[PDB]
Amino acid sequence: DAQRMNILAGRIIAETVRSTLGPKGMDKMLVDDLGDVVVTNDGVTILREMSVEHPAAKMLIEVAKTQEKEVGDGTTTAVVVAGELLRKAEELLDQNVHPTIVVKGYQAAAQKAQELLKTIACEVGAQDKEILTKIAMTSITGKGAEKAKEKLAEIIVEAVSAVVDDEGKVDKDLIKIEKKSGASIDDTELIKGVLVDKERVSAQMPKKVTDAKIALLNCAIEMLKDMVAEIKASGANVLFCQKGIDDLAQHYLAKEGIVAARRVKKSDMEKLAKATGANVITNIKDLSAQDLGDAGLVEERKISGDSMIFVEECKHPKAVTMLIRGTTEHVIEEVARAVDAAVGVVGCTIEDGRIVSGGGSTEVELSMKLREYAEGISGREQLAVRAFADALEVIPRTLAENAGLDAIEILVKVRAAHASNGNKCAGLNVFTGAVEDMCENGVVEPLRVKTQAIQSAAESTEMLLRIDDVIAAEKLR
Amino acid sequence: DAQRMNILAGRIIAETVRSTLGPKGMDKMLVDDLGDVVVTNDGVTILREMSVEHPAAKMLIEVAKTQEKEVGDGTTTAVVVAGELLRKAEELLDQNVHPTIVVKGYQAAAQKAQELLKTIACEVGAQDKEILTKIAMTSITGKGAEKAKEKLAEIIVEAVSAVVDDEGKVDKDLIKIEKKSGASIDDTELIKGVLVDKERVSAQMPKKVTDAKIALLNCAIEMLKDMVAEIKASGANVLFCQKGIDDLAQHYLAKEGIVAARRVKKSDMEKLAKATGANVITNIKDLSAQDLGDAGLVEERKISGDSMIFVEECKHPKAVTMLIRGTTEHVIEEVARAVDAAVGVVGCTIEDGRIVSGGGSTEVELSMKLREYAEGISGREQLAVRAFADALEVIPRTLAENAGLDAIEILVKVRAAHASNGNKCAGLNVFTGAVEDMCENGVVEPLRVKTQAIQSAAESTEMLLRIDDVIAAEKLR
Amino acid sequence: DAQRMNILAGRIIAETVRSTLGPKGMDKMLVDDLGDVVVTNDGVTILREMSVEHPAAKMLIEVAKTQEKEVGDGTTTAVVVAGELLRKAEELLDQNVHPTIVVKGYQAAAQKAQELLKTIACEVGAQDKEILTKIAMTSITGKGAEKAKEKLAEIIVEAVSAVVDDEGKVDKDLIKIEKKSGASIDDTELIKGVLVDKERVSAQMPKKVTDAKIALLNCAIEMLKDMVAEIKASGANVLFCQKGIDDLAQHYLAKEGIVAARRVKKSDMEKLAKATGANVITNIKDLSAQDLGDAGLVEERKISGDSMIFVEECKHPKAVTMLIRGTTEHVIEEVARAVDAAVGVVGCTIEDGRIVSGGGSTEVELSMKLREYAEGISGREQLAVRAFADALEVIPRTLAENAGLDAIEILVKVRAAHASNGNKCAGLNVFTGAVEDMCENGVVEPLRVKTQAIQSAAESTEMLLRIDDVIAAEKLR
Amino acid sequence: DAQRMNILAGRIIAETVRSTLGPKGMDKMLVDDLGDVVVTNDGVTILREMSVEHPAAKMLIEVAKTQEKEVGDGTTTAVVVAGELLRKAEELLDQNVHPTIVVKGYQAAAQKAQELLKTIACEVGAQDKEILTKIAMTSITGKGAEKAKEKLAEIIVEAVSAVVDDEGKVDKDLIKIEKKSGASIDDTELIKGVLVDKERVSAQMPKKVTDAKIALLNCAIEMLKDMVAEIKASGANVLFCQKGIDDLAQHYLAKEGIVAARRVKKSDMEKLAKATGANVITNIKDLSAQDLGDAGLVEERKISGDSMIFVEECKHPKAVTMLIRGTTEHVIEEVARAVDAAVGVVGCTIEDGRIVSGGGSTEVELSMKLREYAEGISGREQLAVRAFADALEVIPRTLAENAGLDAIEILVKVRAAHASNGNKCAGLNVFTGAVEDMCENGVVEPLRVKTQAIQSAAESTEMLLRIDDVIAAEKLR
Ligand SMILES: Nc1ncnc2c1ncn2[C@@H]1O[C@H](COP(=O)(O)OP(=O)(O)O)[C@@H](O)[C@H]1O
Ligand SMILES: Nc1ncnc2c1ncn2[C@@H]1O[C@H](COP(=O)(O)OP(=O)(O)O)[C@@H](O)[C@H]1O
Ligand SMILES: Nc1ncnc2c1ncn2[C@@H]1O[C@H](COP(=O)(O)OP(=O)(O)O)[C@@H](O)[C@H]1O
Ligand SMILES: Nc1ncnc2c1ncn2[C@@H]1O[C@H](COP(=O)(O)OP(=O)(O)O)[C@@H](O)[C@H]1O
Ligand SMILES: [Mg+2]
Ligand SMILES: [Mg+2]
Ligand SMILES: [Mg+2]
Ligand SMILES: [Mg+2]
Repeated sequence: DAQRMNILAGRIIAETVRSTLGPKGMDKMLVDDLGDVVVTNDGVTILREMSVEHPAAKMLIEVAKTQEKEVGDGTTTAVVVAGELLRKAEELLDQNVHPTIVVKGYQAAAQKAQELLKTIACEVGAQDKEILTKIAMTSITGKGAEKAKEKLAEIIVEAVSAVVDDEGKVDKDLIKIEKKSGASIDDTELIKGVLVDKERVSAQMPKKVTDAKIALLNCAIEMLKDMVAEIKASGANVLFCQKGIDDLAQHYLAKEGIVAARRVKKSDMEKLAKATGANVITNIKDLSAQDLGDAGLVEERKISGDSMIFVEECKHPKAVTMLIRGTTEHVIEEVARAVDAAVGVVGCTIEDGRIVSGGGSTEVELSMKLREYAEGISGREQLAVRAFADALEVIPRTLAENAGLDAIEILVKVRAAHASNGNKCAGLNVFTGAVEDMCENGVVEPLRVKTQAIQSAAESTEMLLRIDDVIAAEKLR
Repeated sequence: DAQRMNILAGRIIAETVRSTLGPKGMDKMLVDDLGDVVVTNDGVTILREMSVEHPAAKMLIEVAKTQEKEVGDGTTTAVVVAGELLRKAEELLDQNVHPTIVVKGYQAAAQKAQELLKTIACEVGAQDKEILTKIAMTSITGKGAEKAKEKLAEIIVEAVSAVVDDEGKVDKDLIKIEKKSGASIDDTELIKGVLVDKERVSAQMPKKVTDAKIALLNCAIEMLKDMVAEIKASGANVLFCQKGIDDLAQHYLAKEGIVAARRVKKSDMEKLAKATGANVITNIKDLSAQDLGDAGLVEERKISGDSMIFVEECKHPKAVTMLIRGTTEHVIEEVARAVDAAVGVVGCTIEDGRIVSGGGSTEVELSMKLREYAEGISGREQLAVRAFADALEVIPRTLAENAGLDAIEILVKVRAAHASNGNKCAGLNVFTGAVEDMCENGVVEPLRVKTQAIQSAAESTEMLLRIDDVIAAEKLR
Repeated sequence: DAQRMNILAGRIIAETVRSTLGPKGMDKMLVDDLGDVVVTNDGVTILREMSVEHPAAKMLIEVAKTQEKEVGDGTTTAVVVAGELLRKAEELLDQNVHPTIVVKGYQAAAQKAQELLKTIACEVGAQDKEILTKIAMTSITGKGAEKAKEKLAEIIVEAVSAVVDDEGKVDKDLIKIEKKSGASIDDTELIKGVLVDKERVSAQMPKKVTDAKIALLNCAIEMLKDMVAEIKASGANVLFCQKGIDDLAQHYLAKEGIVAARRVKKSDMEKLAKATGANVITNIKDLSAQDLGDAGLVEERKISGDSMIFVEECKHPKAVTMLIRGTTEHVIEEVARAVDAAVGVVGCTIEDGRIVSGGGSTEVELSMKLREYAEGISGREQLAVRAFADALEVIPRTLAENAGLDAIEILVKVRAAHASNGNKCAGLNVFTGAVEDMCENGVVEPLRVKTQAIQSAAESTEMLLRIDDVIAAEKLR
Repeated sequence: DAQRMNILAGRIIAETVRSTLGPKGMDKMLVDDLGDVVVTNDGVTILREMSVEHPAAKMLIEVAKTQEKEVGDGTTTAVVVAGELLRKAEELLDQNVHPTIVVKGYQAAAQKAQELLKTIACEVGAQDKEILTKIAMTSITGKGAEKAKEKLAEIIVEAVSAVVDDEGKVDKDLIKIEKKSGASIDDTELIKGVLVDKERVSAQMPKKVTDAKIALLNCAIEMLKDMVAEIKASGANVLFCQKGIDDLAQHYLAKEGIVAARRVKKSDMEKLAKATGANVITNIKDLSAQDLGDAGLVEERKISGDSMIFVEECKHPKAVTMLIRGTTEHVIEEVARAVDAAVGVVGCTIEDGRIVSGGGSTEVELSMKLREYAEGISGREQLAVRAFADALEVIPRTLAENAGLDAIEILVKVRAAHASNGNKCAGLNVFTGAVEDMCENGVVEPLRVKTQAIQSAAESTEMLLRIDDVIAAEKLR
C-alpha cells in the first residue's frame, strides 16, 4: 500500500529522463520559478535540477550521484534500469510474490549479471588510441552532435593519455577545464600547460619571457619606489597582480623588459600557485627568489576573437589544460559536460581494459543469458530472475522509441540475432535503422559503465522493496 | 471490436469445463429447464449439455466433437488449450499486433509442435499388456474413481487386444457396449462373444444348443403349417423372431427341441446379422440353410437380478461384448463413457505405438522447446510463437490448481526439472504433491491425444482470428 | 446535409468488405435470422447476402453486379475504391468545394486513368499458356488456398483455351460447371465433352456405346409395342427419356443392346439439345433418324462416391465441362466461385491481350501519374483530381493492412520505387513482406479488371454527388 | 501531450502577425496597459511589443530577431512558415509519426531547399541600379504606401551604393539615420556627409566655413584668456563644445570669424570623432593641430521647420546620412523602419548577387520541386518532406487571403502555371488579381531573405519537436 507509492515515486523519476537516452534522444525543457528556460538532452543535468522532495525519489537520485562519481557516464542508463526493475517487481507483487523473494531473485540475478559481463567484455590495450577514440565517440554523441566529436574525441584521447601516470591511473584533477566564449565550437584545442585569460597591460611591454620566474602579487600598486626595488631584487621576470597596477608602475615595468598583467582573476592566482608552485604573498617583505614559479615558456598568442597568455613547456607539472571555445554560454556549458563524460569513459577504459559493445547489444545478450539462468531456479525465486532479465530490454526499446522505429519488431530482430550462439554485439544503429555489429560500427563503452550501473540499479530497488511502511516519527536525529 | 466478443465467447466455453481437468478435478452441476440435476467431472458431457447458442461457442464445440471422434479422450485438454490461446492472442491484439501475424505465428508454432511431439514420444510394443493397462489407467482415472480401474483396465485391455485385426487396426463397432443394472460396479466383466437380453419364451423349451444355426425372422407368426415346414426344412436349431410367435407355434417349437425367443429387439437383430452373418428375411420362401449363422455355444445363464441368453465360443466373429454392471442408472452411464474413452486411447496406442508422459510434462517440455524455437524468429511473427509456448502452461497449472497446490511455485519447479537437458517426463503427481517421473508412475497417454488436440486447438483459434466483423445477412442458404 | 448520409451509406458498404481484399484478407461472418453461419473471404458473396435497404447502398451494390457481369473479378476492388472516393470527396465538401466541381474533377481524372492504363498494360499472346496460368493463379489465390491452384489453374486454362472460337471470343456458357461431392478437392478434373449425372437404369444393359446416336424423348412410357417399333426403326442406339421408362420397356431396351436412363434432369435435356444437336420431341411420330445427336463415345465410368455417364470424344460441339470435386458442400460451392472468377480473367486476357501487374503496383503507378496530371489543372477542378489520385492508394494500403504490415511505410517504399522513372510493376508481395517486381512474381491481372473497376467506381460516386436532397414522393411508377 | 501546447503557443505567435504579410496586409491594433494605441502593418513591430511570456513563444520570437539581424526583411515570412510547419507537424503526430522522424524529414528537406534556392536565384550586377531599385520597391511597399517609394527607393539605392567598399560589403553603420519632424514625407533626402542638428549660438558669427578644421571640446567655458589663446594657436576654424560656451567667449568667437555651437549632443561628438577623425580632449593642453578633423564644407542651411548644420563634401569619411522628414512622430518612425529594411535587402543583393522573384512565386516553385524530391524517399521520413513542401504554400495563400481573393483557386492556377517547368517567377500580383511574371512586374527580393528565413523556420521547429515534456526545476542558473 504505502510501499507502492515509493515504487511509484521511483518510476516517476525514471520516466522523467527516459526519453533522453541515446543520440536520437529527446530534449527536456527546464523552467525554474523565475521563468528561466533550459533545454538539454543530458540526463544527469535534469536529475539535479528537479524539485525532488519525495524520499523514495531521493533514494533513487543517489544512484546517479554514485554512478557519476564512480564512472561519469551511464547515469541515465542506471536510472532507467532501476525504474523498469520497479515496474517488473510491481507485477510480481500483483501475483502474490512476497517482496523478500523478489529481492532474493534480484540479488541473485544481479550477481549472475556481474559474472556474465566479465565474460562478454573484450580486452583492449591501454595504448590503442583508435579504440580510445571510439570510446569517446560513443560517450559524447549521446548528447546531440555529429562528427564534431571526431575532432574533440581525439583531443580528449590525447589529453587523457598525457596525464596517465606510471600506474595506469587517471586523476581527473590533472586535466584542468577552462571555459571561454569564442567564435565557434571548433576552436576547442588542447594546450600542454596552463592558461591565463589576460593580455599585457602595456603594448610596449615585451610579449615573451623564457625561463620565467612567476611572481604572484596580491597587493594593489595604484613608498612605491621601495616597492619596485624589493620586487626587482627578488630576481623575477614575470609578475601576476590580482589587483590593479599603477600607471607609472606600468611604465617602469615596460622599460625594464618585464611583462605584467593586472586584474588577474582569483582562479588564475590559484592555478599558478598550485601548478608552478608559488605562494600568495601578503606583505612585500615576504617576496623572495624562492617563492617564484618556474616555466619554460610564457607566450601571449592571439586566437580567433581573443588574445590570451599561454604558459607552455612546463616540465615540472606534467599536466595539461582544455581550452573550451563556443558561441554562447549554454553551448559552452553543454560542451563541458560532454568532456567530463568522455574523460570518465576513457579513464575507465585505461584503468580496466575491458569494454563491451553499446547500442543495447550487451543488454540484450545479458538479458538472454539471464533468462537461461532463470530456467534452472526452483521456488518462487525464479520469477524475479525472469523479470530481472526482461527488465534489461528497457534500454534497447527506449533507443528504438527515440529513434522513431517500432520498438517491438526491432527488439524482435535483435533477439533473433543473439539467439543460438549469435553475434553478442548485434544492436540497433539508430542512424541507419538496421541491426548491425556495434563493434564494427565503433559503438563501444567501458565495462565499468555497465557493471556499476546494473549494480547501482539493483541495490536501490532492493532497498525500496524492503520498505513496507512509512511511520510518522518525532524529532529524531 | 465485434471480433473480440467472439474470442470472449470461446473463453467462456473453455473456463466452463476448465476446472474439470485431471483426477482431482471439480464436479459441475447441470440443471435443465425441468429441474433435473446431473453432477459430473467429464468435460465432453458438459459440452454437449450446455445451452450453447453463440456461433463462436459452437465453432469451439466442434473441436471437442472432432477430438472425441478421432481420439475419444483429451477433449477437455483441447478446449482448455484453445481458450488459453484465445487469451494470449487477445494480449497480442492489445499490443497492436495484426491478427494475421498472430495466425502466422500460431500456424508456424503448431507445425513445430507436431515435429517436436514426434521426437518426445516413446515407442512401445503392440503386445505389451502392461503399458496398455497403464494407458487405460491414466485415461479413466481422470473422471473420479481409484483402483477400481485396475480391474476394469485389464478387462478393457483384454477386450481391445482380442479384436485387433492382422493390420493393427481397431474397429470400435466390433466391441459392443451393453448396459444392465446390477448389484455393484465390480460385477462388470468381459464376454467372448455376443449377448441377447432375452429369455426362452417357454420354459419347456431346451435351454442350450451347441453348433447353433442362428435364424433371423422378421415376420410375425400369430398357412401357418406350411410356415413351420419351410423353417424346419432349412435345417436350423436357433430362431430369433423380431415380432411375436404364436402360442401354438411356441408349443411345436418346444416339442422339436428348438429354442426360440420372441419380442427380440431391433438392435439384437442387427448385431446378430453383423456378427454371426445372417440376413433379415422379408419372405419365408427366402429362408435357406445358408442364411443361418454359426455359433459354438448358445446358453441362457441367469445373473444377479436377471436371466439372459449368452452366445459364447464363436470363433468366426473375432469380436467381444462388454457387460456393464452398476447400482444406479447414472452410475452405469458414467462407466460407459469411461469405456468409450479407454477404448480410444488403447486403440490409438496399438495403431500408432507412440505414447508420451503425462502430468503436463509433455506440455511443459513442448512449451520449453517452443520458446527455444521462438528465439530464432525475426519480425512480429515471433511474439505469437512465444504466446503459443506459454499457452501450453495452462494444462499443468490447471492440474495444480485442481490439486489444491500453488500453481505458481509448482509450475516453477517443473520448469526447473525440464531446464538444460532435464527429465522430459517430470510432472506434478496430484496424489503426493511432489514432482516425479511420470513414466515411473504409470501416467501415460497416446501421442495422438496430444497431436490431435493441439492441432484442433490451433485450427479453431486460427479460424476465429480471421473473423473481424459479423454482418447481418438475409435469407441465405 | 441529407446528401452526406448517402456518402456515409456507401462507405459503410465499402468498409464492410474492405478487409477481405487480397490473399491475406480477413474473413467475415454472415448470420441470417435463422442462425445459419457462413464464413467467407469473397467480397461479392458478402455484398449479395447483406440486408441492404438504404438506396445509396443499393446504388453502390450495382457496381459489384456490373463489375462481376462484365469481368468476374475486381468487384471488391471497385467497391473499396468507390468508398475511398466518397471519403476523399467528403473532405473536399468540407473545404467548400461544390459537388459539380468534384464531379468534373473525378470525371476528368477517370478518363485520364483510362488513357494511362492503356499505356501501362503489357501485351501478351492469346496462345501463351504460361501467362494465362499466372492470370488464373493471381485471380484465384485471392480467396485463400496455396499451390492447389497450380493444378486447378492449368485445368482452367485448358478448359477456356478449348472453347475459344476463331474470333477470340469466350462464351462462358460453353463451359458447363458441374458440382459433385467427392473424396477431396484435388479430384477436380476437366472432361472433353459433356456430362450426365445418371446411371443405367438396368445393369444388364450394355454400358458402352461408340458412334452414339443420341435420342431425346420427352414422353413417359409406363400401343406400347408400336412405340418400340417406331423408335427402333429411327436407327438410334442411345435414348434419354426425361420422364420414366416402363419396367417391361427397360427389359426390351436391355435385350436389344440399347443403353437407356430414366428420370433424366431437365438441364441434361437442354445441354444435349444444345451441344449434340437434338430436338425435344413432343409426339413419337416426329422422331426421325435426323433428330439424333452424334457422339464418338458414351461411357458410364464410376468415380469416388458416385457413378455417372460421361459423353466424351464429341468433335462437333467444341464444348467442355468442369467436374468439381470436394469434401463438403460449402467447400465445393467455394471452389465453383473460384472457377467462375478465373474463367472471367482468363477470358478477358484472351479477348483483350492486355494485362497489368497486381499487388497494388498498377494502382500506385496510376496514382503517381495522376498527381502529375493534376498539377497542370487550373481552377478548383484540380483539387478533385488530387483526391482521385490519392484515393487509389486505398488498394495497396488495404493489402498491407491485411498482410499485417505497417501500411504507412510500405506505401512509402512502393511510391519510392515508382518515383522518377521507376519500376511500374513494383508492389508489395504479401507472402514475403518486401517490395518486389510483381511481374517476376507472377502476379498479374487483365487490363479490363482495372479499367472497368475504376470507371464503375467513378460513375457511381459521380451519381451520388449529384444528389443533394431526398424528397418524400407519393405513388409514382 | 505537454509537448503539443508548445506547438500551440508557436502557432499563436504566427497567426498573430499572419495577416500582416504583403502589401495588401491587414493592420493590427496594439494597446498597452496605459491605453496608448498603435496601428501597424509591420510584423516585427508587433512581435516585440507583444506581452509574450510563454517560453515556446519566446523561442519562436528569436527567429524574427535572428532574421532581422542577419537580413532585415522576411521576419514575417519566417514566422509564418515556422507556424505552418508546426501545424503540418501536428498532423503527422496525429498519424503516429515519431517526432524525430519529422525532424529528420524537416532537416533533410531544409537542406534540399537551400540547394534548390541556389539554382532558382538569378544573378544581378552590383552596379545595376534598376534592379536594386526594384529590390527596394518590393521590400518597402509591403508596409503600405504606393509610388512614394519610387522617390525613396532611388534615394536608398544611391545611399547604399555610395558606402559600398572595394570588397562589395555594406556596413550599415556607415549610413547614419537622422529623423526630424517636417512639412511632408517627400522632403526626405540624402546628404553626402554628416549632419549636426544644431545652429550657430550667435547670429553675428559667420555661417559658412570652407576647408574646416573640426575641433571637439569637452570642457565647459562659462584663465579664460589663456584658454582662447591656446585654441586659436592650434589653427582651427570650427569648434564643437559639448558643454556650454561663455557669452563673452561667444563674442570673441564671433569677432574672429569662427563658427561655434554649444550644447552639442553626445551623439554628435561621437559621429564627428568617428567620421572626420578627431579626439575627445579632456585637457586644453592636449588640443593640437593634428587632433582636428578635415571637411570640405560646413554649412548651416535651414529646412522646412528647422535650421541645422550640414557638413557636406567630406571625401575622407566615404559615408552619408539620411535626412528623414515627415508630418508626425509616428509617421517618421514608420519611415525609419522602411529604410532599415530596404538597406538590408539592397545590401544583401550587392553582397550576394542572387535574387528570386517575390509574390510567393519562389515559394510555389520550391514547393513543387520539393514534392518531386519527396517521391523518392523510402521510410516514414518521406511524410515530413511532403508536409515541408505543402507548408511553403502558406505564403502565397496568405497573400491571396489578404488580397481578398479565393486562396484555393489562386493557389491552384499558380501551381498550374508552375507545373511541368512553368514560369518559375509566376505569382499573384495583388494589385491586379491575375497571375503574372513577377520578374516582369519588378517584384524581386534577395536570395538571402528566403534562405535565411527558411533555415530559421526549420531550425526553430526542429528545436520545438525535440521537446517532449517540460519539467519543474528549482533554482538553476
Ligand atoms: N551510435 C550509437 N548507436 C546506438 N546506441 C548508442 C550510440 N551512441 C550512444 N548510444 C547509446 O546511448 C546510451 C547513453 O546515452 P545517454 O543517455 O546520452 O548517456 P548516459 O550514458 O548518461 O545514459 C548508451 O547506452 C549507448 O548504448
Ligand atoms: N497421476 C497423475 N499425475 C499427474 N498428472 C496426471 C495424472 N493422471 C493424469 N494426469 C494428467 O491429466 C490429464 C488428462 O486428465 P483428464 O482431464 O482427466 O482427461 P482428458 O485427457 O479428457 O482431459 C493429462 O494431461 C495428464 O497429464
Ligand atoms: N499473390 C498476390 N500478391 C499480391 N496481391 C495479390 C495476389 N493475389 C491477388 N492479389 C490482389 O488481390 C486483389 C483481389 O483480391 P479479392 O478481393 O480476393 O478479389 P477481387 O478482385 O474480387 O477484389 C487484387 O487487386 C490483387 O492485386
Ligand atoms: N508588390 C508585391 N507583389 C506581391 N507580393 C509582394 C509585393 N511586395 C512584397 N510582397 C511579398 O510580401 C512579403 C513580405 O511582406 P512583409 O510581411 O510586409 O515583410 P517581411 O518581409 O518582413 O515579411 C514577401 O514575401 C513578398 O513576396
Ligand atoms: Mg552520456
Ligand atoms: Mg478428461
Ligand atoms: Mg479475386
Ligand atoms: Mg518587408
